[PDB]
Parts: sequence; C-alpha cells; structure tokens
Amino acid sequence: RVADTVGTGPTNSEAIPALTAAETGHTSQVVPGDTMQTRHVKNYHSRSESTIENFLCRSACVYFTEYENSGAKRYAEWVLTPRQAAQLRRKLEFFTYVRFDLELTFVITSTQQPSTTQNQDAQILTHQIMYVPPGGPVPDKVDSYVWQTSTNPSVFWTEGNAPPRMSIPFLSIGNAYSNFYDGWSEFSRNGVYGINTLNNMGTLYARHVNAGSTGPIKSTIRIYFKPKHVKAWIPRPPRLCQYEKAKNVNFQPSGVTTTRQSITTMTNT
Amino acid sequence: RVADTVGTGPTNSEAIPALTAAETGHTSQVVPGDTMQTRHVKNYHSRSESTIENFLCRSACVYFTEYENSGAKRYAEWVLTPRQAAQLRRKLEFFTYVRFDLELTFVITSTQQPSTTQNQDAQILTHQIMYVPPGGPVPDKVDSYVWQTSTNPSVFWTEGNAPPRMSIPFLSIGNAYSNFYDGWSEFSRNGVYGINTLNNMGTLYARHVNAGSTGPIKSTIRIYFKPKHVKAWIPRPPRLCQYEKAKNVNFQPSGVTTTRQSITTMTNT
Amino acid sequence: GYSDRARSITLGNSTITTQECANVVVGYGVWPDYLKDSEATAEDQPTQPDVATCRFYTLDSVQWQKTSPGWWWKLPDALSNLGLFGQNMQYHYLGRTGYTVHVQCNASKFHQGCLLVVCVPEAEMGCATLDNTPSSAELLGGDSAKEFADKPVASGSNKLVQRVVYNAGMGVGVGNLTIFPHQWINLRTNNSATIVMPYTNSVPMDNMFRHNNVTLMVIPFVPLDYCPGSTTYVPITVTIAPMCAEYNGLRLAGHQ
Amino acid sequence: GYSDRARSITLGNSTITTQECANVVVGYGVWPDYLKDSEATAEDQPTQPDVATCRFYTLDSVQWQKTSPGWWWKLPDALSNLGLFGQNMQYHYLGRTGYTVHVQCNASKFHQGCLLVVCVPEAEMGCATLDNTPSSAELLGGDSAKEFADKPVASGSNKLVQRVVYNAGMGVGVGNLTIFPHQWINLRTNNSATIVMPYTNSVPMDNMFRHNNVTLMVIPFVPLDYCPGSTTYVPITVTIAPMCAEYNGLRLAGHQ
Amino acid sequence: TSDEYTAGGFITCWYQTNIVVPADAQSSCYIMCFVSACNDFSVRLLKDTPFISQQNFFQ
Amino acid sequence: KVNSMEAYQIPVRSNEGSGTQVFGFPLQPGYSSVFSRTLLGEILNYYTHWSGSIKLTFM
Amino acid sequence: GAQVSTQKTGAHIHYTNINYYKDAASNSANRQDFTQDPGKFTEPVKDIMIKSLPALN
Amino acid sequence: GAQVSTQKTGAHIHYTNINYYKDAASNSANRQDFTQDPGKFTEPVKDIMIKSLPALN
Amino acid sequence: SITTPEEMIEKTAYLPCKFTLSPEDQGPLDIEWLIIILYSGVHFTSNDLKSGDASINVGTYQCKVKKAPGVANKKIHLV
Amino acid sequence: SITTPEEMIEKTAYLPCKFTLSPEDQGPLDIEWLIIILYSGVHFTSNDLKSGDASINVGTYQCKVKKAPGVANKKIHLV
Repeated sequence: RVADTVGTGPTNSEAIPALTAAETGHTSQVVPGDTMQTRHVKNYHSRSESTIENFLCRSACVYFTEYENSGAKRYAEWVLTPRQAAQLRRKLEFFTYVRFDLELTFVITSTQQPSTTQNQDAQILTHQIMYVPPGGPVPDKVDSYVWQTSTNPSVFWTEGNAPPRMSIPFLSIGNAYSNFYDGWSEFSRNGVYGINTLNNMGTLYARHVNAGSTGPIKSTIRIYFKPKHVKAWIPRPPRLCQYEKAKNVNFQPSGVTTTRQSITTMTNT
Repeated sequence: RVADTVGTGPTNSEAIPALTAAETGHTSQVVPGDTMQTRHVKNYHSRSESTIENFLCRSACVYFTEYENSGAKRYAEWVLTPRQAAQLRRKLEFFTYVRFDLELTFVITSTQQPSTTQNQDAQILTHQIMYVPPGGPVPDKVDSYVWQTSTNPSVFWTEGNAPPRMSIPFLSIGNAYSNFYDGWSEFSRNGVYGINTLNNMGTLYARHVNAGSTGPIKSTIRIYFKPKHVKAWIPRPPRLCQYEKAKNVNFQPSGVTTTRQSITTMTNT
Repeated sequence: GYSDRARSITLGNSTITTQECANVVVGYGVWPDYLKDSEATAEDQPTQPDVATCRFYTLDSVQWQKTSPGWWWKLPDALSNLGLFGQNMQYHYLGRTGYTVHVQCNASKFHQGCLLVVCVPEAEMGCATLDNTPSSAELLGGDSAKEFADKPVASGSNKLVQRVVYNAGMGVGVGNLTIFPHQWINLRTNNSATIVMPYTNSVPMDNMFRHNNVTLMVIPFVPLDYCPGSTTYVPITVTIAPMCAEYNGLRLAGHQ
Repeated sequence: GYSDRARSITLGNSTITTQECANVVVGYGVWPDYLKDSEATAEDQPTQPDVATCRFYTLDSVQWQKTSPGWWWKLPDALSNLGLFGQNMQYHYLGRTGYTVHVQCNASKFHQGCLLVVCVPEAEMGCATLDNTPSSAELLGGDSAKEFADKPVASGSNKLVQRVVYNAGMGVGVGNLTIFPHQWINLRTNNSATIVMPYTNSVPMDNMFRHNNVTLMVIPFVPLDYCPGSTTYVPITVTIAPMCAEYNGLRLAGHQ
Repeated sequence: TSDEYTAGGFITCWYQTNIVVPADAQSSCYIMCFVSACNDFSVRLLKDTPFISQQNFFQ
Repeated sequence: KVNSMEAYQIPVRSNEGSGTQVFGFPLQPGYSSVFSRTLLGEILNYYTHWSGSIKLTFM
Repeated sequence: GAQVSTQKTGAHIHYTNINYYKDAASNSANRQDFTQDPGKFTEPVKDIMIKSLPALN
Repeated sequence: GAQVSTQKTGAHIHYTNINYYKDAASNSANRQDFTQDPGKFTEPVKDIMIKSLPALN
Repeated sequence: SITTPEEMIEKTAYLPCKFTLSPEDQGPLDIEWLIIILYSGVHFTSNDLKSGDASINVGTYQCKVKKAPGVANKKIHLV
Repeated sequence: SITTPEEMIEKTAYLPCKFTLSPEDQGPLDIEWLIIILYSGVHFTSNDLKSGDASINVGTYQCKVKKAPGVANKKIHLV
C-alpha cells in the first residue's frame, strides 16, 4: 500500500532535512512534513497498475503483411521481431535485459480484388501459418514439401472463426534477452555493430490452403505479441528521438524538450 | 418484507394521530388502522424490484453511428457519455451523485449500398473498436499507426458472432460521479457553466479492418451501457421537461401537469 | 573523530587518498564477487591473477576547457593494452570482472563548474549516416578519451558517430542518465568521484574483445569559469581498478 | 555528528534554513504561550488562527551602504497589512502574540562590518521640536523600514523625530541597548540573527492599532567595508513569524 | 493532460538576498534542478504515449 | 537553448537590488514542457492520472 | 470456492456461483440487497414526533 | 487442485483458478506481484545517510 | 466548448471566439471563420490564439473550432 | 547484413560487398550487381564468394544479396 502522511508541528532545532549534497549520487528521502506542518492522512492508494507485468502485458500489433490466392505473391514470410513497430519497442527498451514468455495472436482478413471475371462464387478459405525455427528448411513455393510440418509447429484456421492463439516460452540461449548490445559478432571487431544471435526467434510463413474462388482475393495477416511472466533489469532513459531503423539505434539529433517564451512563462509556446 | 396490517377496534380518547403539522417538514407515519377499524392482514409483498440496482441494471442504447468501407467516412468516433439519450439519462438523474461499474455491449451491423459495380462477391468483415483514455493520441486516418493498440484497449470482432462485451470499473478522480454541477471550471467564474472534468470517460473509435468486397458497404455500431454495483445519494425531483442539449440542463417552460375540465371532474380532458 | 570527506582505497600494490570526497556509489547495491558453482556453464578451471590484475591503472589526462562537451571510455577497451590485465584478456577466450572507477579534478575556490560521472551499461551508440553503423576506430579509443561534439555531425556516406552531447550519442535525453550509477564533481564542494560497479551481463562470462559491457562518461553540465589571473589549465584524470577478475579458455594470444 | 552553525526553523507552511548561525536568543528565557484562565479578564471565547496567522512574513529589503546609520520597524505595524494576521487585527478589538525575528545578511570573507539586532520593548521616541510629539507617519512605516539619521535633526515647529543614531531616538546611550534581547551580525563569523520574543505588556491583551509593544532595531556599529572589485550592493532582509496569536472583541473592520 | 478543473498551482523562485562575491571571483553563476517523486506518489489508467509515432515499418 | 546543455542551467548573478524573480513554472508534471521529458514525466505520459507529493532539489 | 445462495421464490431453493476473473468489477450485479432506511428523507426532525401526540404544544 | 485467490477490490472476494495444460508457459499473467525495493536505484551509497544529519561533515 | 455560442454584436468590430479543450481532445487544432480567414499548422486579435482565443477584428459570422474529437461552432449576427 | 551499405568510392576499382547470413536464412543464395553480373547455383574478386565476399572488380552500383528469408542491398557511388 502506498505510504501514509504523518502529522507534524512546529520545529526549531539543528536538524536539517532540507539541506543535503546531490553530488553523493543519492536521492533525498524527505517527506512533506519535514518542511511544513502536516495533518495525519491515511492513504489507501495502491501502485498495482505500475508493476512491470501490467505495464507490459497487453497485446500489440507488431507487423502485418499480405498475400494473394493467385499471381506472384502466393505466400508471406516475416522474421519474428518486435523492433519493426514503435510502441512496444519503446516500452520494452525501458530496460536493458528482459525475460518473458510470449502469447501470440493473429488477425487474418480477406478482400475481393477488382477484375472482369464473371459468375464468381467463393468457397470458404482456410489459411496455414507455419513457424520455422532458425536453421530449418524454408518454403520456396506455395506447394513446397516443407509445408508437411512434420516437426515445425503449424496452425490451420478457417475464415469466420475466433482468432488463432498460442503460447511461446523463453527461447534465448543466453540467461536473459538483450535490448542493447555494445559490440560485434566478429572477434576482429569488423562487420555489423550492435548485432548478435541472443534474440533470434525464427521466421513465420503464411498461405492459403485453397484458392476458394475463380476470382482474385487478397489476405492480410496481423501479428500480436503479449509478454507474460516478465522479468527486467537495469532501467534505461526513455527514447527521446524518432526510430529510424529496425536493426540499430540510429537517430536524428533532437531538442532536449519543447521551448516556451521565457523562464517565467507559465504556458507552452 | 413489506409491513403487515394490524387489527383495531373503536376508539374514544384524546389521542389524535390524524392531526399534525406539515410545517415541521415531517411526513406523517399513520397506518390505516389509526382512522378506521381494520382486520389483521399478513402481507407477503416484497419491494425487491424497487432497489436502485434492479431499477438501473438493464442495458440501454446510448448512441449509434455509421462508417463505410470506402469514401470519406472510413472510421467513427464518439466521446463516451450517457446524456445523448433520454431514457437512461432521466433514470440516472433521479440522484445527485452516483457510483457504478459499467458493462459495455456493442451491436454492429452492415448493409450493402446501391452502386453500378458488377461481379461483387464479399468476404467476411472484421471490425476494430478502440478506446482511448483522455489524453492519448487519436487516429487521423483509418491506417493511422495509433491503431497498433500497444496500451489502449481494443476489441476485434467478426460479423456473425456474438456481440462483444466488456466490464469497465469506476474511473472518476472524485469519490463519486456527478449528475449536476453548479459552478465553473474557471476560478474567475467566466467560461462555460455546469461543465467539469469529474465524469470524463474518453473516446471510442471504430473501423473496418478489411474492406471485404469491391462494392460499397456501410456499417453501424450501437453502444449499450449497463450500470453495475450501484451507489446513489441525494434524491432529486424527476425531469418534468423535454431535454434540449447534452451538455447542460436547458429546457422550455412547461405546465406543472395536464389539465381537466373542473376541480370535480373524474376524467382527463 | 574523523572527517567523512577523507577516504583511502587500497588495491593490490596501489592506494588512492582523497581529502574531499562525497562518498562511494556502489553499483546497484552489489559488491563484486566471483562466479559461483550454481551459476557457471564453462567447465575448465578458471584463473584468478588477483593482485597482478586487480589494481589501479591510471590513464591519460584530458583538459577541461570552457567549451568542452565531454569524454567517454569503454572500460574493457581502456585497459586492453595495460599490464597483466591486458595480457590475460589477450590469451583467454572468456573473462569476467567488476570495476572501481575514480575520477579526479581539483581547482581553487574561485574556479566553478560541475561534471556528471556516470557508468552506463551497454552504451550502444548510433552512426551519423542512418544506413551505416559507427566504425570501431570511431567508437573505441584504447589509450585516449573519446570526445563528444556540441554541434550535430554531418551524414555523408561515412561511418562516424552522432556524438551530440545533448543526446549522449544514444539518442536519449542527457539529463535522464541519472538512473545509471553516478556521482557529480562540483568544484566548490567535490574533488573526486568514485563508483564501484559489479559485473553486468545477460551471460555468465563474455569475450572481452568483441563486447564492451560498460562505458564511462564525463559530461560538464555547468561550464568551467574563472576570472583572469587564475590557473587556466585544468586537467581531469581517470583511474580504474578491476575487481574479482577471472579468465577461462586459454589458447594462443590474439583476437581474430 | 552535526554543526551548531546549521539550524532550521519551521512555522506553518514556511521553513528557514541557515548554514551560519550563532544560536537562538530566547526573550527573557520565556517561550511564548497562550493566555491562561487565571490571568484573563475578557470573557468571550478567543480565536486562534494558528498556521493561518503563525507563519513567516518577509518584508522589503534595505541596502547596507558604507554610511548607513540604521533602520527600525514597529513589529505590530510591520505586519498590519500582511495576510490573515492583518485581517484578524483589523476585525478584532484585542490581540495578543509573541514573535520570532530572523535577520539575514550575507557577504564574502573580504566584506567586513558588524550589526546589532535588538528587540526593544516600549521604544517610545522623542520629537525634534520639544513642545510637539512625533507624527504617526514619521514614527511608523508599515511596509517600509524607518531610517536613523547621523546628524541631529533641526527643530522648527514640526512633528519630526530626533532620529540621532548615537541616542537611538530614545535619548539614551546606544551602547547600553544590550540589556534588551539581542544578537550581533558580524560578517566574518555570522550570517543571520534570531530572537524569540514573548508577549510583553502591563495588561493581559491590548489593542494592536494604537499601541506597539516592541520595535526591531538594526544598527551598524562597524561600517561596511570592501576593496574594489567586490560586490557593492549588500541587502538586509527581515522575516518575522507571530507566535501563539489570539484575538478577542469581534466587530466591523476598521480602526477609528 | 492539461485541465483547468484539476489545476496544480505555481512554482517560483526569488532572490531573498543578492549574490555577493569578492574580487577575482565570477559574479555570474548557475543553479541546477532535479525532480523526483515522494513515497505517496502513484499513477492510474495505462494509455499510449503522444511522444513516439510512425509512418512506415522501421527497417 | 534546447539544442544545447544550456537548457539545464538556471542563471543567477549579482543585482543592484533584491526581490527579483529567478524562474517560474506550473505544477503540471506530465504536460508542462519543463517536466514532460524528465524520467517522472516520461513515466507519467503512459497513464491518465497521477497523485502524490513531488521533490524539487536545487544545487 | 463455490458460493451457494437462495433464489427468488414465491410465498404461501439454492443456486451456485463461482468467480472467474480477478478484478471484482467483472462480477454479476447485486440484486438481493433489500436494506431500507427511509427515516433520512422522511421524519428528519431534531426532536422526535410521537404519532398520538399533537405535533405542536 | 483448484486455487482460490482474492480479487482486486476497493477500499473504505475470491475467485477460482485451475490449470489445464502441462507447460507453465501456458498459464495466465502474474498481475498481483506488489513487491517494491527502490533502494537499489535510489540512495545507493556505501555509508548510510540519515535525513536529519548533514550529508557532508 | 465556446463561450456564448449565440450572440448579436450591434455597432472596428471585435468578434469573440474564446474556446476550451477537453482532456479527450488531442488532434491537430484548426480554426475557421465564415460569412473569410483560416488558421492551420479580417485579422486575429490574439498572437497566442492556440491558448484559447480565436477572436477576430473586422450578416452572420460563424466561428468553427476543431480539435479531434471535439467540434464547436459560434454564430454572431453583426448589424 | 552487408557491412557499410552506403559509401562513395572515388578513384581498377574494388567494390566491396561483404555480407553475413542469419541462422534463419536457409534458402538458396543469389547475388546480383546493378548499374551487370549475376551469381546463381566486371568479375568477382573472391573464388569462395559463397563464404561472404560478393565484391567485384571494375554512377551508382547496387549489390543485392538474397538468401530466403533475408534480403540485403548496398549502394556505392563510383566517381
């Protein structure tokens, strides 16, 4: 439960709680009743919504992509990562190291595309979503034998039903995930900087199992991450600047904050 | 259990229950057996349906609005409030201060619009409903990044399923909600009167996730409030007049009641 | 009867004494130690040089001027060529250690100014060109301090570093760097600053040539100012002591 | 382990901290209190504002120059127009209170000078013209300090005040003002001065508009002196807190 | 968010006494400010920030 | 001043007077541009409401 | 952790309930609160008024 | 093997839970962990600092 | 919400359009007058019109104040 | 990932295209240069180009490195 105010009266002594040294690196722990007279106020407030779990445990769209039942793009692929979007990336990067299970949800939708084809009656569409762990064979075509999913996890889903949902545990070879990596994967120090293999989570593939109709249709899949059972270490300053890339921390220099008219102005200019 | 009649006989005394002073501000508590002879009638009646809970705990349409899958209106927005409709507003305003949780339901429907487009086969439609708490970013377009719903609550729903339903707790910064506010938000007393920030509950946004078809479709969403776990204080006289605005109590002067032919007429003229 | 301003730190064959110290900041409340049996993964027996590796090494001095933006040092790189600490990281594949960092700057009462001394974990920085990544030579200076810039760096197909001071090279507010272990050198009150950092990583040990676990930043928030006739050359000196250092994976010397 | 030089005083919603204080002088050894039942005469129930009236009020600042004779303030008049203390003495016929007076003047080591801060009971002063009596406007300055003179004042059928500094306006030796509660602000040692005064009168309460129970005098015995290049503008600030204030005789506001 | 009903107040600073220096010291100085929360602080109603935005998928 | 370290410095000097103002800003922890980017302000901008006392340290 | 309560029945039986969520704003409505106290709005006088006695004497 | 816990309630009730799967990464989020320890990031000094005492002596 | 959204100014004519923004409002601010002048990110009398004064200095003149999601209007009859 | 995917070579001109393959990448390897030369299962300087050197020896020259699912590009301005 949050702390409760203690009642105090007047003072005249050599006790000096208001005077300190910020050079020590220490935050002063002064209560209001150290510098004024206060009443007794029992406080029933709770810091329940400020826990790292509640702060992080909401589903978030991290990526979406399209595919068609005919033409060049018959299937979609995406390397799993939360750095493509802005919002969950910025929340996660409040910390240096995190450790969580994942809850994964998909929202798949379809739209009829313009064409001159006639007498089009469409059957229901079933979709296949396949996760390939890093190292395994990948599908070169919609009819590739790898869709056999003998070992790779797969989820079949028919339009009109509930969204598909699955739980993924902590898969890092290291003890904790890393949001930041000051180094190289090459001992020589050459090559790409800030890149390592600690947070590699494999690729996602999506296709139509049937074509359904004699006319063209285009599907979109949206992926949602929800972190569960969270642990985090080393707090970090929030991202002041607009993200530019998914792979690195590059940015454009920006003002510390917004500007007003003067140092005594009580409004925002 | 409601009270039971007590049997009485004839009287001749200085006890005067029928005579009183209404100037005191006190309602007389006379039973029928104070002014006539009565039998004993055990009463099994119960005042169970007159509780504030049962009186208020029914779903009520408070607003409905439209959007299209093509054209200028691609998404809908609405500031949550129960003053837009007449019925729940009038029931709630029997009291000065209320305190309740909310149960929220949505009824979303779609209709095909007239057009000359041909060979139209439509896929199933999924809708997104997003609640933004007061202070957060709002969507300038259907494809706006804010639909990522990293923190804002969202509900995805596919046509043909049950209506979506969620529970919202008491969100007021003040101890109780206010149906009436005799004052201004400005200490100067200038500005709008009867307006405060105690009952601000944020905005609602609605859109199609997919367009579904090559022809035009228009959706409507209807919102339903159900108050739960109710507390109320200070009873108030019922609204005699027809509501005119949502924001204030303005009205047009109306007769105290209906008019008959004379003071002895037993019918309504 | 003594003064909390006077402190002495002894490590190996070295000892530092300061007559004007605020106190000591201790990491995250964690004193450095050795890796325990129930937290290890590598199976060979480690080596622990102790007094030979755990001792104070003093680096080059920088000059605090009236317009200086600030300086940074990667801790593992800073001592990579210094003594048996350097030799042991040269012949081994895995290392593990904490630090004691002591910053020194004296001046007279008239001299004014304030420096922030901060130990930042995983100080991953950004390139001026958005497509490219900062060059190793630009990011690391083993025997020399790396300098911040005041003006923004120009991006023209190069591998430079956005060394803007108000973004701390990491595209974040510089005033919010206080979450990290830190102390302030205020010329009127302070003389030196001391931080004791434990080993911070997501793995139990790491290779010390391709990864820098921590970076030391010294940034003047208030500029240096003196009236004429006062000393104009004011240096800053950095002294670092490894703590509880252990090494695994002995092989031929070199990094490739 | 602390320093007797550092003291903090908290009253109502205000708090004053001084890092260089001699100590606190307490009246005649008497801490202020409320009037007791066996000492009262007026029978209605008193009002006690507390935090609303008992709190620090800061007045205008005066400039200490090399030739300044001194300044004086009637305590009741000084706060007669300030906040709820002023309002409560406006609506009431009788009042009763003590004081905490804090005087402030800082300067560097080079600056020299010494001020006497004294709280004098019944500081009845004399007119320059022997037949007349000093005018109220001349005797009282509610929001402004009253100044002493160094030269004697000329008597020509006026209602001025003999504000000679070496006679303290009361026709007495100025060096003998030490019997009264007092403290010395010596620039080389002191920074501020504090006196806690109790209620002093021959009656249990009094009307606060026609009688001033106490007067605050600040007099430089050693002049202010500095070599060229030092700060030339040195102010003095006065801060006063009423203590255990009570009021009787509520009626329409005004003094007539 | 900005709101006149839930107004907070004003925070100001004034010179109680002047800055006083000797000869050969700088008469211009700076002050620094730090803001921290007390042990009775809490927040409510988690929502999205108006500080980070996006127009296309970062790569 | 925002594109520099001068935004964090509060200037003071020696005046020929007393009682003049040094600074002023409102008590708006998450909305005022003086606070909205501080560690407290960044955390506040994820939540609709706030409650508690605040500590301002001046060095 | 099941709760057995009585159903609304006529004059002149139980049901079972289990809570599934964690917030208590998710629970069902309290429809069986039959508490009454009309003496605030009615008869709110400082001195008590007996029925058989004259209101003013 | 049912677990009865307390729901989030206001100031000034239970719910039941059963696990169905075998992995424990399939369980629900831990939303009731209200443990705090700010003394790592704040006040991280070697010698303790009393509030009423001067920081440096 | 605009203060007094219906009034008749009978007479330089000062047309007041002082407005207030709800906590919910967070969209871009757009101000338009009708009969003439538009403000987007006759002459406006206030340099800080963003703070809440959309007044202008000069039939029916309509002031439209739009900050998503709030929308407010004010009609003034200038005689 | 290609090292330094943006650079200007001012001057035989050696155009570097050294690349790295993610554990996820497992598809067939295809290398293409643009302005000219294609590698599938101007002259390349490395016999073992599969290991990670797609450099060539000779406007803007673009190196495209494709191993499913990874796709990387590098633009070089030869003056």
